[PDB]
Amino acid sequence: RKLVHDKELAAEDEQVFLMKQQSLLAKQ
Amino acid sequence: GQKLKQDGDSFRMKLNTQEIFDDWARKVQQRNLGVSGRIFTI
Amino acid sequence: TFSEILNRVQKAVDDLNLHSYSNLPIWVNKLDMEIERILGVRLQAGLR
Repeated sequence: RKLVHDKELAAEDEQVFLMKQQSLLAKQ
Repeated sequence: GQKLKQDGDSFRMKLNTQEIFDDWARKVQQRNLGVSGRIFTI
Repeated sequence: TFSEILNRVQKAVDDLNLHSYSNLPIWVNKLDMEIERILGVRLQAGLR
């Protein structure tokens, strides 16, 4: 039972977050 | 003083600023600006 | 001198870990790999 290493919490890129909020606005 | 009254009267009617205000207010009626909407825009 | 620079990055990563940033195992794992690479090529040229 080692230190089982956590998943790398990644900062989202500005293009993929802007296409996500483009999808969020386009669903609104 | 005839010529001073004539030329300053012509310069005075050149210095009326009513047309700039009326073209300005015409331009903002032609814009017709609305604030409201989603406060981020993409 | 090697012990000095690793003590400098030891107090630097203590200053990092006081400030509470994300993803410290990944980043200091990458940098520990980089210092392991540099110490490998230094030990290689030193044995030469």
